[PDB]
Amino acid sequence: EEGPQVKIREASKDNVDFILSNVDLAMANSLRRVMIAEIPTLAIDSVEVETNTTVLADEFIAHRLGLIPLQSMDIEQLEYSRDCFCEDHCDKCSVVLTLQAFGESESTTNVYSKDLVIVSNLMGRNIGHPIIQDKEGNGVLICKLRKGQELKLTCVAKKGIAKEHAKWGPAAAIEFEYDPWNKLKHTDYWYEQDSAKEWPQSKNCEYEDPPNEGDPFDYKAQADTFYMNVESVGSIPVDQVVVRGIDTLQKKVASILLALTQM
Amino acid sequence: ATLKYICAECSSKLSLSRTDAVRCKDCGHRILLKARTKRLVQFEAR
Amino acid sequence: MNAPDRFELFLLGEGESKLKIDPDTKAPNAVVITFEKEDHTLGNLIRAELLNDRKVLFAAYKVEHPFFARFKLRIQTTEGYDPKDALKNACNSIINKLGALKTNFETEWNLQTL
Amino acid sequence: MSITETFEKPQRTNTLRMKHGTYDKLDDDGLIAPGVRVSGEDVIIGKTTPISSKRDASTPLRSTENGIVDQVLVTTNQDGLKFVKVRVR
Amino acid sequence: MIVPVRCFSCGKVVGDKWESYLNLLQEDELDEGTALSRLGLKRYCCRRMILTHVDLIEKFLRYNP
Ligand SMILES: [Zn+2]
Ligand SMILES: [Zn+2]
Ligand SMILES: [Zn+2]
Repeated sequence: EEGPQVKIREASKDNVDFILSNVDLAMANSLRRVMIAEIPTLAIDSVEVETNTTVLADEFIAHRLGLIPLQSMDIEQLEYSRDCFCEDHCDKCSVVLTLQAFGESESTTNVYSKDLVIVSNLMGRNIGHPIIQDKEGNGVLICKLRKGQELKLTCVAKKGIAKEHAKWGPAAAIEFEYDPWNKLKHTDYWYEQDSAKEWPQSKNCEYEDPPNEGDPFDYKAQADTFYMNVESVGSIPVDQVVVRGIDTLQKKVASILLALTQM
Repeated sequence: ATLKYICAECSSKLSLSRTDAVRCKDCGHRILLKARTKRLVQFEAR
Repeated sequence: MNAPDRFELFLLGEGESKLKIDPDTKAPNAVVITFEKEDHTLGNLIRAELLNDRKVLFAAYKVEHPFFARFKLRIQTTEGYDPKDALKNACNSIINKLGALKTNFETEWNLQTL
Repeated sequence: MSITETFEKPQRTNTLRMKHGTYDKLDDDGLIAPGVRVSGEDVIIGKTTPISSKRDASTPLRSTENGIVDQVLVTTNQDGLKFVKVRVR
Repeated sequence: MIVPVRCFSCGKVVGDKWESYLNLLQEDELDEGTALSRLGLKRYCCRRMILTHVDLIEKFLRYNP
């Protein structure tokens, strides 16, 4: 469809190995950054503690709670508490969850994210459900209880972005490469005896043609063909991380044309 | 049912006033811990 | 204590606008725009596109200090061509560019098994 | 002789000797309780001394510190002295 | 104290792989490297997270109060 062109290699619920082509390096990057820092997500951002006789400190536990990825599929149908017209938090802008655990058995009792319970009204939007990907539906190991110890908390999920705190980040890592065959000569290989023999040839050298011995340096070639791979953390479907990445970037520029306008 | 103090060891919820020195029931642990607050604390999840 | 709130990176405080347009004096047909609450993500972008325009004589950006979220964009264009327009142009040109990318992707997504 | 010190909330009388930190956080036993968030120059231990009515003896939190009370311990020495150890986290 | 929830460097969820890792070692008699790769921890930033953790909580739980 004339313009930037995707060409997927691998795909699963977690990764999306692909090849962007026919685009400016600047755009590949801005998109690369946006995915890492500005895609909205839901995450625990307030913990009220009724009882903690655990071996850990409240803020210690609270910190982990926020790191627990939550369902953020329909995150757009949720508003930022700062915009919402209520007083603090409400179903229109927040998801409330609870954690009650007691060391009943004499064996060490584990507390997982599965043990979290939504208490607010999700009004039909897939949101706030603690993500689970392990082979036993346990989720993240929040704490451990000895017999007799207790943990009664009250969380409050809210919409956020990585720029504010890395807990709200939907991305895990983002592979990024170009010109696997150092033809644009963007880098100068450090070596002891042989540049070529000492530096491992990358995956993507296969998807390209090695330059020819006698060709004079191509001084007009630019940087197109970027080999990326996005890893989602679960709060959102991989395909989405990318898509919404392009979306937010799009809305950003839009917020600017609208600035010149009402300017 | 309330409890102003706890005991360093038997965990038994003690609670007495002045002239009561500092001992628990059977656990003469002259220690005693001050018991948490009911005024629930909020925490930034950051 | 001295650390500013993190939301101040993307939220315009009070009295601030997303853009402050000022006329450059050193040269003709030159403008300096100040983007508040934005970083390299938009900066290098609008810069790169602005450079694909031939009637554009100058385009560069810079965030003077990492502590604050704002960058400056200076554009110089051919007589008759308003810099403010080149920006609008670069923007739209970008927005379109992405829309296409968005599609192509959602398209290739479906053709995948898993 | 007939002159001690007491761990309790003070409320100015004849001497008024006290300090800028607020005592609102203390309990009537003169000690804050675990869970209470403290900061500024707040008072952690309320104490008083009648030197020949109330002269404020008390421990305010370190000026450049501020956390949450983690544990208050009340004990006795070998001379039967009332002891107090406030740990802030 | 306990398994950090995520990899400090990239964000990968890791707090849900501690017990599995422990089993991969005991009941399956595998080695840490092979064990870690099977849990999907491919980049060293994520590998070090698990391979270097020290579960001191299992010692804290041993105190009575
Ligand atoms: Zn609300
Ligand atoms: Zn006792
Ligand atoms: Zn990592």
